[PDB]
Amino acid sequence: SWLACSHFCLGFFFFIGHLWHAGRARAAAAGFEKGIDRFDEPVLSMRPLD
Amino acid sequence: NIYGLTATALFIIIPTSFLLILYVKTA
Amino acid sequence: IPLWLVGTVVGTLAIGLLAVFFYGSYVGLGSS
Amino acid sequence: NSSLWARFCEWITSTENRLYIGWFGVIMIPCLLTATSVFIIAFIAAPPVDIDGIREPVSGSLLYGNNIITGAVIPTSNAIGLHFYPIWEAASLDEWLYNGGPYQLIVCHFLLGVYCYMGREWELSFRLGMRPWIAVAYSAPVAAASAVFLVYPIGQGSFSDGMPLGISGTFNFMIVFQAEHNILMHPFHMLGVAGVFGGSLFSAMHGSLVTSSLIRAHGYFGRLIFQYASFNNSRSLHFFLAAWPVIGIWFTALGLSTMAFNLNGFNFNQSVVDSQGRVLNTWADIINRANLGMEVMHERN
Amino acid sequence: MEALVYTFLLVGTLGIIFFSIFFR
Amino acid sequence: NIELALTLVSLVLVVSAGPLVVVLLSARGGNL
Amino acid sequence: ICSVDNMEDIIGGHIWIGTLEILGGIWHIYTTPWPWARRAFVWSGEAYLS
Amino acid sequence: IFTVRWLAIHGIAVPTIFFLGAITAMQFIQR
Amino acid sequence: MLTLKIFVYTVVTFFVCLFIFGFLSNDPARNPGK
Amino acid sequence: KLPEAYAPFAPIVDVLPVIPVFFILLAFVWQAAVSFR
Amino acid sequence: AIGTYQEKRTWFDDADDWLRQDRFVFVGWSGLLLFPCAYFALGGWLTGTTFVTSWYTHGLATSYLEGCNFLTAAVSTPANSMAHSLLFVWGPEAQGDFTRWCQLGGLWAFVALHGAFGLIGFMLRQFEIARSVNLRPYNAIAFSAPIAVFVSVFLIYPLGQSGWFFAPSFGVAAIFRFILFFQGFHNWTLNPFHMMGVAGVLGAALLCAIHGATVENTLFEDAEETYSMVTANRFWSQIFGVAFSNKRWLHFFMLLVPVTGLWMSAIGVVGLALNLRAYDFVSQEIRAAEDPEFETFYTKNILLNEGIRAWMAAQDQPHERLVFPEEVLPRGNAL
Amino acid sequence: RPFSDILTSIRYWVIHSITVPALFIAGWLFVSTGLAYDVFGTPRPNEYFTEDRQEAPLITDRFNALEQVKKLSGN
Amino acid sequence: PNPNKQVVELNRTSLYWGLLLIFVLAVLFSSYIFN
Amino acid sequence: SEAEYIELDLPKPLGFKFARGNDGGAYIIEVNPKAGNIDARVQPGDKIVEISASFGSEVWKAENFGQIMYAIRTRSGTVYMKLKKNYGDLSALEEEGLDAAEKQWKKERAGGNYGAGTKEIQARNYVQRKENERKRREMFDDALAKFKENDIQGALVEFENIIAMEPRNFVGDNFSRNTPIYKVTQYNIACCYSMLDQVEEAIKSLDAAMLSGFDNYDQIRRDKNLSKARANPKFQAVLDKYDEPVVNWNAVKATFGA
Ligand code: CLA
Ligand code: CLA
Ligand SMILES: C=Cc1c(C)c2cc3nc(c4c5[nH]c(cc6nc(cc1[nH]2)C(C)=C6CC)c(C)c5C(=O)[C@@H]4C(=O)OC)[C@@H](CCC(=O)OC/C=C(\C)CCC[C@H](C)CCC[C@H](C)CCCC(C)C)[C@@H]3C
Ligand SMILES: CC(C)=CCC/C(C)=C\CC/C(C)=C/CC/C(C)=C/CC/C(C)=C/CC/C(C)=C/CC/C(C)=C/CC/C(C)=C/CC/C(C)=C/CC1=CC(=O)C(C)=C(C)C1=O
Ligand SMILES: CCCCCCCCCCCCCCCC(=O)OC[C@H](COP(=O)(O)OC[C@@H](O)CO)OC(=O)CCCCCCCCCCCCCCC
Ligand code: HEM
Ligand SMILES: CC1=C(/C=C/C(C)=C/C=C/C(C)=C/C=C/C=C(C)/C=C/C=C(C)/C=C/C2=C(C)CCCC2(C)C)C(C)(C)CCC1
Ligand SMILES: CC1=C(/C=C/C(C)=C/C=C/C(C)=C/C=C/C=C(C)/C=C/C=C(C)/C=C/C2=C(C)CCCC2(C)C)C(C)(C)CCC1
Ligand SMILES: CC1=C(/C=C/C(C)=C/C=C/C(C)=C/C=C/C=C(C)/C=C/C=C(C)/C=C/C2=C(C)CCCC2(C)C)C(C)(C)CCC1
Ligand SMILES: [Fe+2]
Repeated sequence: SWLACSHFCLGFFFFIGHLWHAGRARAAAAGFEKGIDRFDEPVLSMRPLD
Repeated sequence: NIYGLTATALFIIIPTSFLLILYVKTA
Repeated sequence: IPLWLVGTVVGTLAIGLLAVFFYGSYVGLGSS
Repeated sequence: NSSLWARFCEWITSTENRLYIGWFGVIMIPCLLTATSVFIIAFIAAPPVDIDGIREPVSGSLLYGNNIITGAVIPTSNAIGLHFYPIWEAASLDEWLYNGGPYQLIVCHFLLGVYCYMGREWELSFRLGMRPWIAVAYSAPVAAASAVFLVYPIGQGSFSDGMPLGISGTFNFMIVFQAEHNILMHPFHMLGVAGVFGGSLFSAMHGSLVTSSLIRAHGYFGRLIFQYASFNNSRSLHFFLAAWPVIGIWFTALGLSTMAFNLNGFNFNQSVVDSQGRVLNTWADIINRANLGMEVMHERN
Repeated sequence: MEALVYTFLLVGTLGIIFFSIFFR
Repeated sequence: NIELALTLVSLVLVVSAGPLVVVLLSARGGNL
Repeated sequence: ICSVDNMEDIIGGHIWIGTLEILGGIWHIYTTPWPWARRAFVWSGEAYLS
Repeated sequence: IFTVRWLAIHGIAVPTIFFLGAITAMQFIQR
Repeated sequence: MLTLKIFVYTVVTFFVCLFIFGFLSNDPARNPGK
Repeated sequence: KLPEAYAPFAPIVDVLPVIPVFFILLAFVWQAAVSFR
Repeated sequence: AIGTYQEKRTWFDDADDWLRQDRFVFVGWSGLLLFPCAYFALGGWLTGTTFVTSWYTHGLATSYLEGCNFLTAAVSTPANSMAHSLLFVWGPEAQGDFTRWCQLGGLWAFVALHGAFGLIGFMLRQFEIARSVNLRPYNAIAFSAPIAVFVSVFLIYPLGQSGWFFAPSFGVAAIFRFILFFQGFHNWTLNPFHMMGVAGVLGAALLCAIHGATVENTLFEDAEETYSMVTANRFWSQIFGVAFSNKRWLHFFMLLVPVTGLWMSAIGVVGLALNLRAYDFVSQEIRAAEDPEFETFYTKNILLNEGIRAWMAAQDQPHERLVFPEEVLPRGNAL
Repeated sequence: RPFSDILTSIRYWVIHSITVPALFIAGWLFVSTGLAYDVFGTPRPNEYFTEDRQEAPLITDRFNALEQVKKLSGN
Repeated sequence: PNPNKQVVELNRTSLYWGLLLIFVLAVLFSSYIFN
Repeated sequence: SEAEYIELDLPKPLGFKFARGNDGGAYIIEVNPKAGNIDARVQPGDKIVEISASFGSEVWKAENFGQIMYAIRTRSGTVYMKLKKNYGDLSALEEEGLDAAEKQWKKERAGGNYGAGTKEIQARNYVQRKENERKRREMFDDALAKFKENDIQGALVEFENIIAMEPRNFVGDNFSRNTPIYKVTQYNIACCYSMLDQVEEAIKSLDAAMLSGFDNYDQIRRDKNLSKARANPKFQAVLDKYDEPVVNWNAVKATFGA
């Protein structure tokens, strides 16, 4: 029980860490880590009708 | 339940009609 | 006295008090 | 991909659609639609299910004398246990429905759908050029859904123990779970209750403070609470809003995952005793008496 | 009957959802 | 009894083994 | 793999994995990722961590 | 010296220290 | 039942292949300005 | 239990496993000494 | 001196000036009601959890002195014999004896009443601070929800019941006991008002998490808004289908969801105060009674509630002096 | 005046070096000597049940409850 | 005349809000009203 | 408000930037700090009216962005550029029409609202980007037609113009992060520079093309137009940098013994 509980908790946390770090890595590769460029945005170049 | 069915129908009808007529007045 | 040292001392005493509380949770009243 | 001069690839990734499909949506939309259709059909009309192999056909379909509150999709039969039970394994469709196969169909498709939903959230975070951690925040409700639908069956060894897809079924699952694992006294569910209550608290405070500030904040909150507000900058305040409920729900989902593997909540029964050894009651053992009632009444046998 | 009125209310809610998300 | 006293002595020595290093660095050398 | 029911299978699988990992190690030491590999992955420290 | 903040801190702390001492004492209580 | 099994397997394989090939189609994340 | 030669050294072992927690707290206290640069 | 139209300085002006000074802690006029009442409520709870016992009220040993920890320590409600007596130290029972007054359970009444007035004082403090810097007091209106919850569950609910005994005692385990008590007796989960309240609370938590995540993710690189409203709007329009096009209405919705949920919960608990509860569906009850084979999750919930009631009333209600023989206690195998 | 200055200064430590331990010891004597039981009415571990009463005490009288609790307890 | 009169404005979003609220309350409370 | 009309001459071209071709003008957005950023006349957005070409005896005076970029990049000597910045020399790289339309959007974004002004600017930007893409495609077709006529000057000028108005912070549907025309135009200018004897600038532009998601390596391997560029070892250097050999044959050769 202890092994299963602890290692499920750790595996779930490390999957969450994968999500966090993979999002941040894609942002850093694409230059979105800082945020949205104030001068122009990808959204401002798209049709207003969502 | 006749009372329950009537109450549910009224609750569906009157507020929906009120909101719709309000929209028709000003959309 | 440095502020960080004060914080370290306060945290250590708090951890000690928590450890004492749990020890009592395992021996004495409330221990079965 | 690459279909008719890559037109399919262009359309899937196209952001001009009213709802962004995305490559994760390629799996979410079919999975979620299948789960939705099967759930609607089963809720509306489905034969009673032996939630346990005692041959007691619990009924959760609306046509079978149920309402929205009581109606549910019954968990899979305890005879099936953790076995994979799609339609093609049952001897007949009637047998499949009688053993609660629609529950596995819905649960599997829905879990895949929510995972691909986190994926779509990342995809449109990247497409619109923003920081992709809305998926991380969404991982909390997804984590809880997996814990109640997948991890708890895994630990208990049967899909009959998963949360029924209903309202009264949800309450029954919660009552059973408190009976068997003392959910209320487990520190992780306590932390999750703290997370949800604090989420509501901070939602109300943020709404009120921003609404009052938008005359067209920091001083008001500073004078109100004696320790003032550390999150003077709005960015830190919003990160706190994101983090508190998210990690609270992460921890309650993890707590449920641990109880799946038989690691119950705090057991303070007979914690305090008399000098002669007589047990002195507390609130813990009154909770225990309640749990005993739930446990004995659960075991229909 | 009772089940039919429940289904009607649910499908009306779903229609409201569809109109809200699509018919802005 | 004596074993508990030895355990407490070891625990306090461990607890000080790190703070001793940080205070020495803060005072001596100044690198920290 | 949680259904292994004899140490024979475990040790055989460990033989296979050891051999495969050795072959992969000499392969990776002497090779650079293919163009599809270079195109399908983010190449940064946080990406590898992810 | 006897400021409002002083009064608040002392009212919150002196009973807090007394209660902490009491709790620690009853940790090592009989039985 | 076997026909249903084959149909569902084909559908799942088709959708997973679409998913994998689609992610392989997306251009790698690059920074235009650096 | 431990071998006889190391029998008197039981108490120190009883505090060995907790030291990683002390390492993370050491990182935190070192940062506090640095004043959270 | 100072006033509307050349009004002579009076004592009230001096008192108001002192109470509203921008010192470390804003006292204000509402402070005179908040600080004593809130301080004494907290102190009473801490003393009750530390020293005072529940042996003579509930037949329980619930305090740190008796051997209970943080979870199981509580300030137990007075005995059912006291009914709705406020249990003053000078009341007809425990006539000035502080020791017996603590033994009577009057410390719970002390904590509850002083906390009610502390909540009133804190709402008044919100109003006073909002007026001080000239802001709409939407935070006080938001706090009206927790005050409603407290008045409904700690004051109105016991007042509608047989006494203070069935109020929620100020403790973690005691609050869990109260929660399971509602489950077993009132079927409080099945109450539509509780359903609306839990929907509101979970929706408020969802709004908190989603708003924080999106504001932190739609932040602008490097007087003006720090996050892109258009980007968040587009993201949620194309992910979920609905998005907030106005920050004002978004934050007002975040305010409104939890407040409405807690207010509906308070209304439901007011209903439960009179045992006016949505316990059962008569149609399903009669269908199950006529058809033994018929069974649903609702009937199972009713059975679990009956089990809770019968197995808990022996110890949870000592005043009733219930002694259920083993043969009559409901059991699953006895169905 | 501010937290950093006041807690950093040695005046606070020296003035509170003889008070905080004094309050801790006051609480310790309050508990160990049994004064807490006497003043707050908490029964001692050896007096939860008396010779007359061998079950959890119950108080029935609403007004005449002082004497009832006196009888139920050791007194 | 009516010096102070204002026609009620109820935009599309408020319409859908009200309709959703009414229908949600209906689905929630029908199971109890029918009983 | 008279124009400065100053003159600047420097070897090669370093510590300078460029503006878009939407206004049909070239402006120095900024000076890179990695190189000699000292510039009295090119310290801000200067509309360089004339840019003499070192190779050509005559001094060019065209204001087209492609013309000036060709003149500055082809000329390895000092050359000369006539900066016609105004007295204020304000940053007006994005001429556009005016800020009246953007005023409402800025005021609405500062308030954290979407509403209609942001929608109006969204529609304006969408139609502008569509027109920009159409114009880039038309210019690419014209440049290819001139290529069929063997007019390297005009084709290179058109390609430079096309690369000029690259949408800033572009994000395609497939996460391109670059317009599809960008990589093709970069490769085309690379090959044209290569067969016009500008080997070094050809290699730099080929590196830029590869950086912007160019995967047609096999085309680069077999291309007579790039043959001259293959003479310089830096061609193979950049090819290795962006296309490394899959198997290190030298490594196995070295380890074949000891
Ligand atoms: C943890 C160890 C590890 C890691 C991180 C990598 C990482 C990498 N390898 Mg290496 N490799 C390894 C072990 C590892 N390898 C071993 C042990 C072998 C020996 C077989 C190889 C042999 C090998 C070759 C021959 C090649 C690589 C390549 C690559 C790169 C491309 C991505 C990839 O592997 O495909 C990611 C995965 C896929 C594309 C599909 C997986 C297909 C498998 C067989 C499906 C199996 C599914 C299974 C039945 C169910 C799993 C259940 C559960 C785990 C989900 C990447 C740098 C390629 C490269 O770039 O060249 C250097 C390449 O050509 N690797
Ligand atoms: C200032 C804040 C404040 C507030 C709002 C309260 C409020 C309360 N306290 Mg708390 N209390 C406070 C401060 C406060 N207290 C302080 C500072 C102490 C420490 C001494 C206490 C100690 C304390 C104890 C020990 C107890 C309470 C209790 C109570 C409750 C009942 C009090 C009551 O009705 O009699 C007081 C009410 C009045 C005096 C009425 C006020 C109206 C006017 C001013 C009086 C009449 C004047 C008039 C001109 C003369 C008429 C003459 C006529 C007879 C002919 C109530 C909730 C009791 C309770 O309910 O606990 C369970 C209780 O047991 N309090
Ligand atoms: C259990 C959940 C819960 C707790 C603990 C809580 C607590 C708090 N919320 C406050 C605020 C708020 N609450 C708000 C919305 C919400 N708050 C919610 C739920 C909670 N709110 C929910 C669900 C909402 C959504 C509507 C708003 C909008 C505000 C504020 O403006 C305010 C704030 O600034 O937030 C930080 C503070 C009240 C000021 C104070 O110190 O009291 C002063 C009065 C006192 C102390 C007297 C009352 C004493 C009571 C009766 C308890 C006495 C007994 C013990 C102390 C407690 C016993 C505990 C045991 C049961 C374990 C306090 C930190
Ligand atoms: C056969 C079938 C179909 C089965 C039926 C299924 C069945 C059994 C159950 C369904 C029955 C049913 C509906 C029951 C529930 C009834 C129930 C109790 C309802 C509660 C009713 C009620 C009035 C309660 C009062 C409390 C209340 C008001 C709660 C409201 C809850 C609520 C809607 C919460 C918000 C939810 C939500 C998803 C919000 C997301 C909004 C969003 C996208 C914002 C994100 C966002 C963030 C930003 O930061 C910015 C900047 C922007 C721009 C932005 O967008
Ligand atoms: C006498 C016979 C007739 C009697 C009729 C009595 C009833 C009439 C009123 C009917 C109700 C109308 C409500 C309009 C509703 C409406 O239009 O609101 C609109 C309003 C916001 O107003 P705005 O800021 O958009 O105002 C702009 C103006 O131009 C118009 O308001 O919302 C509120 O202020 C209060 C919150 C209500 C909206 C939130 C409700 C909660 C969410 C829904 C809960 C279910 C969702 C699922 C949860 C799980
Ligand atoms: C009867 C008990 C106590 C007495 C008589 C007392 C007395 C004092 C005195 C004389 C000062 C100096 C204030 C000044 O110089 O302006 C002071 C300040 C202070 N003491 Fe106490 N002290 C007591 C208990 C405590 C305890 C137990 C704590 C902490 C646990 C504490 C924390 C503080 C703090 C934070 C201050 C700073 C107040 C300020 O700066 O305004 N005191 N106290
Ligand atoms: C085996 C061995 C040993 C040892 C070893 C080791 C490895 C040690 C380590 C040690 C360590 C490693 C230690 C540490 C310590 C630490 C501490 C003691 C800490 C504390 C902290 C604190 C107290 C904090 C606080 C805080 C924070 C967290 C931050 C912020 C602020 C505050 C204040 C809150 C011996 C000698 C026995 C023997 C021989 C050999
Ligand atoms: C020892 C053992 C054994 C065996 C073992 C084995 C046999 C193993 C194998 C293993 C393996 C064989 C593994 C594999 C894995 C794989 C994976 C893990 C994959 C992944 C993938 C991914 C992740 C992808 C991604 C992607 C794609 C799809 C493309 C696009 C892009 C991306 C990147 C997104 C036995 C039982 C005998 C005994 C006991 C144990
Ligand atoms: C006159 C009067 C009164 C009053 C009283 C009072 C006012 C009291 C107060 C009291 C108080 C005022 C108390 C306090 C206490 C406190 C405590 C008991 C605390 C504890 C704490 C803790 C246990 C902590 C912990 C922790 C941890 C370990 C984790 C980390 C952090 C922290 C630190 C949080 C009486 C009832 C006599 C009678 C009637 C009237
Ligand atoms: Fe906000």
